[PDB]
Parts: sequence; structure tokens; C-alpha cells
Amino acid sequence: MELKNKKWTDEEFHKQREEVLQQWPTGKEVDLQEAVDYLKKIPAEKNFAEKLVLAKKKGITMAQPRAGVALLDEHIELLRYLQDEGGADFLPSTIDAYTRQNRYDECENGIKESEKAGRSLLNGFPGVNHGVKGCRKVLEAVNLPLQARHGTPDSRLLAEIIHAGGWTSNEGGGISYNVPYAKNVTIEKSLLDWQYCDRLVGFYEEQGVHINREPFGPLTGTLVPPSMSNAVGITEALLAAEQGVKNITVGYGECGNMIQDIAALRCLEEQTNEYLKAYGYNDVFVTTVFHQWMGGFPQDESKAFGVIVTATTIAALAGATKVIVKTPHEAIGIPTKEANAAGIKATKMALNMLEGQRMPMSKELETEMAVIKAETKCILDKMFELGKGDLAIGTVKAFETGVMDIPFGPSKYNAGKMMPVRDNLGCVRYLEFGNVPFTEEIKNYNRERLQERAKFEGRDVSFQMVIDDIFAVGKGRLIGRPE
Amino acid sequence: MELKNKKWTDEEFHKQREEVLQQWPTGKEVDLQEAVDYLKKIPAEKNFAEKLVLAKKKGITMAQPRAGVALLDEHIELLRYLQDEGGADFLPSTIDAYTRQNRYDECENGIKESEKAGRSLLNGFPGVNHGVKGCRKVLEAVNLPLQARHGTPDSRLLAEIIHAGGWTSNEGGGISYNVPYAKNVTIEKSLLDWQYCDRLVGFYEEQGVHINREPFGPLTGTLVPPSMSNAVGITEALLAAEQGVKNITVGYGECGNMIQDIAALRCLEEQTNEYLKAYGYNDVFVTTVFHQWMGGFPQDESKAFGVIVTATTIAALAGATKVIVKTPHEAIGIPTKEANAAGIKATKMALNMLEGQRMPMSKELETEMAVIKAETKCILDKMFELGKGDLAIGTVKAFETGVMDIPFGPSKYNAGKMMPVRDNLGCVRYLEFGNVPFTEEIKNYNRERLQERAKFEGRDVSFQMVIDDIFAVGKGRLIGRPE
Amino acid sequence: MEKKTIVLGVIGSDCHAVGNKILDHAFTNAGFNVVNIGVLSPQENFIKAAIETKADAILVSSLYGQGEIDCKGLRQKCDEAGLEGILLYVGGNIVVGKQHWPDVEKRFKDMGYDRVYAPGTPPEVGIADLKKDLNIE
Amino acid sequence: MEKKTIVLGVIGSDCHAVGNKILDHAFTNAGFNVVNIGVLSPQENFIKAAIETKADAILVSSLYGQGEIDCKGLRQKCDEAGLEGILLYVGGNIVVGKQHWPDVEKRFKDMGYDRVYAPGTPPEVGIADLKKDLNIE
Ligand code: B12
Ligand code: B12
Ligand SMILES: CC[C@H]1O[C@@H](n2cnc3c(N)ncnc32)[C@H](O)[C@@H]1O
Ligand SMILES: CC[C@H]1O[C@@H](n2cnc3c(N)ncnc32)[C@H](O)[C@@H]1O
Repeated sequence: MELKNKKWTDEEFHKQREEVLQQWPTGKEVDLQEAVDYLKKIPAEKNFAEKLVLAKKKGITMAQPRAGVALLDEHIELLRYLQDEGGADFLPSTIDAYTRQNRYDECENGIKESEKAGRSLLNGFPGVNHGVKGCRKVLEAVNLPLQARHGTPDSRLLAEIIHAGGWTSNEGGGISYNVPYAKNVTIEKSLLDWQYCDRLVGFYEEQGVHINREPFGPLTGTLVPPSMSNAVGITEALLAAEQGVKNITVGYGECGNMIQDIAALRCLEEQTNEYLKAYGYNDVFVTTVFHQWMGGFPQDESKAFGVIVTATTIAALAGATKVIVKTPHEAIGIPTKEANAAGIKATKMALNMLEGQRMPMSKELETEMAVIKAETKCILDKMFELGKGDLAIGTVKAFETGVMDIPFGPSKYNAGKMMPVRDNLGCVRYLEFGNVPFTEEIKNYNRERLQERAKFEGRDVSFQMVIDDIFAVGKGRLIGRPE
Repeated sequence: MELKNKKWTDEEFHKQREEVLQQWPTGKEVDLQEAVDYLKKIPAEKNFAEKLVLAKKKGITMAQPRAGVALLDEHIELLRYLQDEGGADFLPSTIDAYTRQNRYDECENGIKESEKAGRSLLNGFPGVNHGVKGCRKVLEAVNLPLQARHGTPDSRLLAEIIHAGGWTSNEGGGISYNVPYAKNVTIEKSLLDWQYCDRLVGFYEEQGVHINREPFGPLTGTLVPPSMSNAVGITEALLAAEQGVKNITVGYGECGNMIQDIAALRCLEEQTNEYLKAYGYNDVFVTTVFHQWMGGFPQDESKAFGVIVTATTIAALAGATKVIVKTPHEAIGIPTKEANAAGIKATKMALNMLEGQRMPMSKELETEMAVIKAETKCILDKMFELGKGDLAIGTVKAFETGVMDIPFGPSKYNAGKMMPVRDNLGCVRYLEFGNVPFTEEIKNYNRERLQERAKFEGRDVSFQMVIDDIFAVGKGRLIGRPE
Repeated sequence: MEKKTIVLGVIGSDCHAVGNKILDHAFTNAGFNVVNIGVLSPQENFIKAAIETKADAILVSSLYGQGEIDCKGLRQKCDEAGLEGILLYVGGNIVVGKQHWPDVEKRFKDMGYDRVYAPGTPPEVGIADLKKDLNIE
Repeated sequence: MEKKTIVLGVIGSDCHAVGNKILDHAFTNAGFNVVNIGVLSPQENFIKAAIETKADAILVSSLYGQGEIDCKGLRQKCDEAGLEGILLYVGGNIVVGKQHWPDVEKRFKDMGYDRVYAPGTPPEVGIADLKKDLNIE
């Protein structure tokens, strides 16, 4: 198929579906007619899109963990625990990494080994192997909306199965579930395969079934400048809306400076709505998700709560619709159900301690929002230029030319030239610009902010600072100050 | 002695000293000439006043726990653990409640029972019974400045012993260590006995020995409106300065609305400096302490971290010089050293995750600061009027007439007529004014804010809301919403 | 008529007062005559009030942890004052530190208390227990 | 330090990349010739690189937890490829979840790994161990 930012026809989509469903035998369980009936029977309390609308109307931040294990009954017991003991507002099902690489043979072996071992040898739930039947059992056992959370360049079959399984949100996008998650997948191919996932949600919306889509804001979770993160999220929202998606949660990963983070989330929401309307998508309900610190965690569990709850305070004052919960086991391994419930309880306590409170406007916030919007506009403007008006083609060429460039992305289609580092107040800035298409004024501001850190620390800004910042939070502080 | 806001003469003070030192046989260990030489040999790193100056210069918030047990060796081991494993910046020694009521016979029995049981049956460290010898052993065993933290209406002997013991800060004041801590002590007597405590620090400063004093901001820890809390703190700072105190940390207890709390601490610091200078005290170094939530805690330890760390975030963004650390055992009992170190580690992690960050100015913050300053000035203006210019006499008459009135104070000299309650954003407001001397404009603003809560909850503002707010945080949220 | 009288207070050198006000409010609203002697109350103040008001029960609140010392011997003093079989309740945060609750409960029952309450006990639990024990439920 | 060659990679379906960049940086700074095959690397890619570059050691990083599956059999394939006695290190977050570390270490040593590293291991620890194992301290 050729890549163009244009809604697939019903016939082109159907032709692709018939290929995709053959990729594993559980594809035979997907019956779109029957699945629409099943989805329309789900109570509104268990529909992810409808509950996001409710959260937005009530002005509350909802808490959602990450969670998943190899075996069905154990996975259900885990989610029920996070629901009942944790008090989660939304439920995930985090997909294992073999599924994310379309290696369902390795999922199957991992299922068998997990049964033998009495513990999960997979790092998530193999939703394609468990099929529509398994995914429906998960939904029927819980009392909250369900969302697939993962990191899959080719998620077409996964999406068919989890939506027919009654999961009313799918996370990801053609950039954010490629570059942090793959080494050899072209941007063109992941954009095409995520057009399928978006077009599937578009089909359901055309039948009156409401399903949420969430681009993965945090990307590599490693010092991603807000303007680059937001450029990706706005792009994935626009590409999803063209395929018919109507309920979109754009995301952002905490950088740690409260004003920068709040500026980032507000700019993301404002510019997402602005761009959607500018390109004619006038019926898209946009919400936001704030991810608690996605970099290295401290191993000490009390320090971990320090990160979890400061992150939650930023989300609450930002007015985020959703916050993704980290646990005290983050530095070590997949959390126990107890460690996960501990993270959810601390997060929701912090949210309830801040009910209705919002960061008021300040000159400092207004200035940072202007910086972020101007940097983001530079990137998107250039993408539209490179694509001759087609944002999908423009995204491919932006990655080819380093205009869009994600720190530390394993993808060989990522330029790896732009380099981020924190300024003296901990705001993530651009240390090396690579080919990111900023004006001299925008580059000068980054440099002036970073010079303040050089002056305070008595060393030149450098890649050594970047390394220091990569390790800082795990070592107990936001900014990688000299030892 | 007659109460006047006038520095005691050297002869008056010496006369009182010779009476006070006779109140327990450890008073014989106090030798003022010898103690001055001992104090001057303490390194700057272990002087509380000098380290506060350093924190203010560096713009950092220092973390300090509460801690104390009956036996000397166990208490030293406890403090060392909070220092080394917790990472505390300042050390307390929390005095037991028998000492606070001058019942040193009961302290001694508690020491004996604690030796027999292998655990502390006292809720703190009996500093008067352990004497100068024991208090010096504590100081010499630690590497941080030491402060007596307690709640003692008549603290004269305690202050002699702990200062001669090398502890370079004493918490309290004639209001804040009376009304929350006593039933039958007149305001006049506690003000007189705290003049002694301040005058002792004044003597030491006249010899060149720097000792910090900290009025106890949070009072009853139970919905204390910022303007009433701040009026007490400014009063106790003024009364201390008149006796010669030069290094003062004024305190404030978290109410939970971040903007109200930051406004409160900024108003407290600004008006403390303003009043000190207005009355001619031009060489007083003022710092602030923010107390993490002093009301009832949730029992669940993960929820407790949610309170600890949100509180710390408010303190950090307020620019507090010091934050007092709560532990996950708060709902249950005196923390173990492990639970205490856990609280300190979460607190310091939060502080380091927010290094250098301050709440920027906003219209919302500017408005709340103006409200708090105006309310506080109403109270102080009336106190000066009642005292015909003498603030100490005016404080006595203010309590007699309900001008100053502390919510839920056990003192029979507290009017108990003013009633606080939260508004719809969680800000503590005045529900019933009693005799607090507010203008109609100030009263009407409180009423308008509270009406928003009536409208949102669908019930009239009432004492039932007060009860709900008293229980709310222990039940998982800031505002006592209807069930 | 049969309005029942309780003595309510906080024992020893303990100054915590908010729970006392709430307990007074709750037990009053439940129909009891609450004789509130307040904070910082030695044992003898509970007994003098129980005698003067012919109280049916003494509710000892102890928040500050030293109640494990202060609470010993109240039952014996009640017997010696002619208050045999008066109901004695104790609650709050009655020992120093987090401890294994069944061990704490037994230690205070061994001192002569009829009912012993853990941290965070709602007033409504004590009201229901007292109505049951006084056969007025 | 005298120059030696290591192969460095992230095994299996694991895409974590930041630690790989830091390990490359650190071991290069220590004087090693780092042959970095990057993320998403099957066992065969480690062996092909070790053969081509005459590597003295293979450092298998595994962050995503499924390395307990992916890492089985590497020693045998190395033996069959003529790399008898080559040093095999494994580190990162090599099992799913927090586990009792002595149990994990034995499980991977029994798989044929020479050294086995827990979460949060500083690269400097592996560098010192490698210098010792190659006798070039
Ligand atoms: C950032 C991050 C991400 C980013 C990574 C971006 C990228 N492509 O690099 C994103 C968000 C995309 C990501 C994704 C996922 N992640 Co992740 N991630 C992390 C995180 C937060 C920090 C990792 C990091 O970069 N640290 C900084 C670098 C410098 O340190 P490092 O990677 O730990 O490596 C150092 C040390 O381990 C050591 N070391 C490492 N290997 C070796 C080898 C030897 C021989 C030696 C001596 C030393 C050594 O030295 C390295 C250099 O300092 C960790 C948790 C944490 N540590 O707090 C989770 C973590 C690694 N992720 C985890 C998981 C499960 C996932 C997924 C696999 C989810 C899934 N179910 O599929 C996906 C990846 C999909 C896939 N195909 O693998 C788990 C692993 C669980 C387990 N083992 O039990 C962790 C531990 C989080 C958790 N507690 O659950 N993640
Ligand atoms: C607010 C507070 C303060 C305020 C109190 C102001 C005042 N005068 O009232 C201030 C800051 C002044 C204060 C001071 C101190 N406090 Co204090 N305080 C608290 C706190 C945070 C909440 C108490 C409260 O008001 N709760 C709300 C009310 C409504 O509930 P409550 O008091 O718990 O009572 C309810 C239940 O317990 C139950 N209940 C109580 N008694 C009874 C009796 C019966 C028969 C029944 C059925 C039910 C029942 O019903 C009550 C009403 O709902 C608690 C910890 C917590 N709970 O989170 C510590 C706490 C009680 N304090 C404690 C201590 C030690 C102190 C001091 C004694 C310090 C010292 N070392 O001297 C001093 C007091 C000095 C003195 N002479 O006693 C400790 C006790 C430790 C222990 N037992 O192991 C606690 C538990 C904190 C801790 N974890 O260390 N405190
Ligand atoms: C860097 C992966 C992030 O996603 C989380 N995650 C990935 N897989 C799971 C999982 N299976 N269960 C719970 N949390 C998970 C992980 O804890 C870390 O925060
Ligand atoms: C309402 C008393 C407050 O002071 C604290 N506190 C009082 N005495 C001690 C003590 N001895 N050790 C540790 N913390 C103490 C208590 O935990 C609570 O936060």
C-alpha cells in the first residue's frame, strides 16, 4: 500500500483485515458483526471513551496502573486486586514483548513455561494468543474500562482481537510505538500499520461504538524535550483523526520541572485541539494523560514514593485527565500486585489531597508555554512542508532528515543527532540541535538557559551532563549535579 | 513578676535563674560560664542557627524529623539512624509528655519501666532527668545540629538544661506551647515563663553564642486558619526579639490547598520581618518551617506517603527553610526508626526532585496573600489596642475577649468560639467568627467562599462539615465531602 | 426514665482534645449524659466524677501512648471507691508505637478494662458496645 | 589497561537501549574495543560478532525480564561454534520481578554464565570483574 494521509476506503480496509486475521489462528475468533453487538452491550461504566468524557466533565484526574502476566486466571486476579485493593479508575492489560514483536510462538512457549514455573516468565499478557475469548473473560471479570497498553510496531492483529474482546481503548501510534520499540521497522511501514489500527477504531465509531486511542507521549522516557514529544503526539492525533478516530488521549511524560511539565501538557492539549480543528476534524473529544517519571527510578522504596507522589502532584495541578501510576518496584522488576496497589493508593491519595486544585497562570508559565508552542510549530511546519501538505509523508521525510529526532531511540530510522540536557532549574532543553528546524531565537533561548547551569556548576555543558541527568533520579535528585 | 513586653534586666533574669535551677537536681549541672565555653566549641556544622543561615543562603529546604525515647543509649542510636540512614539535615530530640508537665518523678518511673521492658514506655526523651550530662552525650554522638522539640507551658528548667547541653535551638512560645498543650495555665503565666526561655537565648546571644528559637506554628494541628496561626507566630517572634533573641524560625502547619499554604508561609515571613523592623528589631535573622499535615493521618502506609510527599511539594515550592517530616506510622503510634527514616527519605527525595523550584506569582496567589495579611493585621491591630501598645498584655486580653482564639485548644483560657471549615477548593476559612475582630469585607469573603461548597455539595455550611473535614484526610481525601 | 451517664476524659499528662470533643458530641447525640472532665485528667478525677454523677460507665481516652502506665490501677481504685462493676472502656492510641493489637488488648483487659479499642475506632462502635453492655440497645 | 575486545548487546525481543549506550561508553573509556550489536539481538548475533572480532568476552544485557528464557543455551551454542571458554556475562533486570538474588544468580550460572549481575549494577563493577577475569588489572 502507498502511504498517504487519507482515510482508507471501506474496501481497502476490508482487504487488509482479511490478510491480518490470518496471522494467528485466534484471528478466526474475530467477527465484526458479532463484536459490534458485544461492544454495544458493555455498560458505560466499562467503556473507556465514555468514562474519559465523564472525567473531563467532572474535572478530575483518573489513575491507571500498568499490569499483565502470562496466564489468564492470574492476570484476572491481578487486575481485580488493582481495582479492589488499589482503587484504580481505569485498568490496563500490558502486552508482553514477544507479542509486540509478533512472535506468538514465543508467547506460547512462555505461557507453558509460566504454567510449569508457577510464576510469569512473560513480562505481560499475550493477548493475541489468548484471543477474543480470553480477552472477553478479562473484561467480564472486572468492573472498569480496559485498555491495551504495549509498544508494538505492527499491532493490527492485536487491535482486532482486543477490541473484539471488549477492550475500549488501544494505546500507541506509528511513531511512538516504533522508534522507542524497534530497530528495523521503517517509519513508512509503522505509519501504515497504525493507519489500520486507527481505521479499525474509525469503523467502530461509524457503527456507534466509542473507542479511545492514546498516542504514547513519553517515547524513550529519557529526557525527551516537551516540544519534540508534543510534535509526535499532535502528529499521531492528526493521523488518527483522518482514519475516523473520535476519542483521543494525547500523552506527555514527566520531565520534573513542575512549570515546564504543566506548560507541556497544556500546550499539548491546546495545540492538539487547534490542529484538529484547523484540519477540519471538528468532532474529536481530546483528553490528556500525564505519565509519572519514565526514567530510571531510585531502588529505595521510600524514595520511589517521593517520585510517584511529586509526579502525581504535577499531574493534578496540570489538570491531566489521566495519570499513569509507577510503583516502588520500578527500579527492580515487574511489580507484585501489592507493590502496584501501593503505587495506586499513594497516587490516588495525592489526587484526592489536591481535589480541584490547578496551577494558576503566571508570567513564568506563560513564557514557557510560548517557548514550547513556538518550538513545536517549527517542527510541525517543517513536516507539512516536507510532505507537500501530507503529514504522513512529511513524518517519513522528517525522520529521514533529522527534523523529528527522538533521544536514544533504538530505531535505525531515527537520526540520533539531537541531544537533550537539563538547565539550571531542571527543565529539559536542547543541548545539540542536530537538524531540528529551530530559528536562531529559539536556539539562543535554549543556550541561555543551559549557560546558567554551566555557571552554577562551574563546568561547560556537555554530554557528561546528559549522562549525569540520565542517572540523577535513580541516585536521588532531579538534576545531575557534579558529585 | 508583672507581665510587660520589656526585656528583663540582668538582675531580674539572674534572680529567676537561681529559682528555676532548683526545680530538679540536674539543675546543679548548669554552669552558665562553663556552658558558654562549651557552646562556642561546637562546630558550625552542628549549630542550628548557623546552619539555618546557610540553608537560606543556598535557597534549600532542610528536612527534620521528630524523634525521642526514654533511654539515653537507645535515643542516641535512634538519632544516628535518622542521620545516617534517613539523611536528616537537622536533628530533634522530642521531649516526653511527663517532662512537658514538669512531672520528673513520672519521667524517672518511666525510665525504670522502659529499662525493664526493653522498649520505651515514654513518648519522648526526658531531657530534664538526663540532665546536662545526658544531653551533651546526645550532641557529641551526632553530626548535626540538635533542637529540643516539645510542648511545655513551663519550659524554663528544660531550656537551661538543653542549651547548656549544647542543643542550639529550642522550639515553642508562650501561646503555642500553652493553648494546644495545657488546660489550666494562664496566658499571663506561660508568656512570663516563655520570656525566661527567650531571655536565656538573649543572654547567650549577648555572649556571642547563636541559638535558634522556633515558635510552634501548627498549634492544635486542626484546621487552623492561616491568619490566626500567623498572628500567633508573629506575636511570639516579637516577644522573643524583645528579650534579645536574634535567630527565629516562624512556623506554619499545612492546611492542604497549595496556594493557600504558600500564601500563608510567604505572608508569615513577610509580615514577621515587617513587624520586627517596625518595632525596631533590626538584626533578627528570620527563617520559615513548614509542617507536613498535622491533622489525622490515613492508616494505610501508601496513603500516608501520599500525604507526606504532597506536603513536601508544597513546602518546597513555598521556599520553606525547613520541613518537619511525618512518617507512615502517624495514624498508629510513635514511629520506629525504620518508619521515620522512610518518611525522611521520601521527604528528601521530593525536595531533591524539586531543587530550586518555586511557585511563581499569580493573581490567585496575590489575592490570597492580601486576604491573609489583612486578616492577620485585624488581629494584631486589636491586640496592640487592647494592650495599650504592649503586645504581651494585649495577648492576655485578646484571649480573655476571644480576639485570639485557637480551634479545639484544651486551654480553659481559649474562648473556643471561632469555628474553622474548608471552602470548596479546600482552603481553611472561618465558619463562625466568634469575637475575631474582622471587618465586614473580610467576613463576607469567607462566607462567599464557603457558599460555593454549600452549592457544590448540596447542603448548608455547618458544623457537620467541620467534623467531616476533621476526619477527611484519614479517610483518604482533603475535603470532607458527603458520603 | 433512664438516661445513662458516662464520665469521659483523657488520662494522665495527655493534652489531646479533638477526639474528646468528637466523642462528647457523638455520645451526647446518641442519648447519653456525658460528664466530660477533659484532658490531663488523673485517675482520681474520673472516679470523683463517677461518684458525684452516679455514672454507669467511665470512658478513658488515651492518645499520647503513656496510657499503658497511666491506666494501671483504675479498676482497683474504682472498687475501693464503691464503684464495683462500673463499665471501664479505654481507647485511642493507648500504647507507645505500633504493636500487635491482640497483645495490647489483653494487657489492658488484664488491668481491669471491660473493652479496649484500637487506633482509629469510630465513636459509633463504642456507642453500640455501650448500649449493648447497658442493655439499652 | 591492555586492549581487549568484548561483544555487547541486548538479547531477545528486548528494545531497551539507553543502558546499552552507557555500557558502550563506559567500557570504551576503560580501554575495551566494544563490538556493539545493539538491541533486539538473538543469540546467533552475539556469536557471529564474537567469531568475527575474536572477542574475549560476551556481555549480554537483558532489561525486559524475558532473558530468563532468551539466555538459555548460549554457552552450548558458543561451544559448538568454537568459542570454548569465552567469558559470558549477563546483567540488567534479567528475570521477571523482584526475586531472591542468590536464587537468580545460581539459575543463570547453571545456564553457563560466568558472572551474573543484579539490577542497578554500575558499569564500573563489570569493568573491574572483566579486568580481573582477563588478568589485566
Ligand atoms: C526508560 C525505560 C523504558 C523505555 C526505554 C526506551 C528505550 N528503547 O531504551 C520505554 C518506556 C520504551 C520502555 C519500554 C518497556 N519497558 Co522499560 N524501563 C525503562 C526504565 C524506567 C529505565 C531504563 C533505563 O534506561 N535506565 C538507564 C540506564 C543507564 O540503565 P539500565 O538500562 O538499567 O542499564 C544499566 C544497568 O542495568 C547496568 N547493566 C545493564 N545491563 C548490564 C549487563 C552487564 C554485563 C553489566 C555488568 C551491567 C549491566 O549498567 C547499565 C548502564 O548503567 C526501567 C526501570 C528503571 N531502571 O527504573 C524500565 C524497565 C527496564 N522496563 C521494563 C519493561 C518490562 C518494559 C517493556 C519490556 C514492557 C513490556 N511488557 O513489553 C517495554 C519494552 C518492549 C520491549 N520490546 O522490550 C521493566 C523490566 C521488568 C523486569 N525485568 O521484571 C523495567 C525494569 C520496569 C519495571 N520495573 O517493570 N522502558
Ligand atoms: C492533632 C494531633 C496533635 C495535636 C493535638 C492538639 C490537641 N490539643 O488536641 C498536637 C500537635 C498539639 C499534638 C501533640 C502531641 N502529640 Co499528637 N497527634 C495528633 C494527631 C495527628 C491526630 C489526633 C486527632 O485529633 N485526631 C482526630 C480525632 C477526632 O481522633 P482521635 O484523636 O484519634 O480520637 C478518635 C479515635 O481514637 C476514637 N477514640 C479515642 N479515644 C477513645 C476512647 C474510647 C473509649 C473509644 C470507644 C474511642 C476512642 O474516637 C475518637 C473520635 O473519633 C495524631 C495522629 C493521627 N491520628 O494521625 C497524633 C498523636 C496522637 N500524637 C502523639 C503524640 C505522642 C503527641 C505528644 C504527646 C508528643 C509528646 N511526645 O509529648 C503531644 C502532646 C503533649 C501531651 N502533653 O500529651 C502520638 C501518640 C503516639 C503513640 N501513642 O504511640 C500520635 C498517635 C502521633 C504518632 N503516631 O506518634 N498532637
Ligand atoms: C518501562 C516499562 C514501564 O511499564 C511498566 N510495565 C511494563 N510491563 C508491565 C507489567 N507486565 N506489569 C506492570 N507494569 C509493567 C513497568 O513497570 C515500567 O513502569
Ligand atoms: C502529634 C505528635 C506529632 O509529633 C510526633 N512525635 C511526638 N513524639 C515523637 C517521638 N517520641 N518520636 C517520633 N515522633 C514523635 C508524632 O509522630 C506526631 O507527628
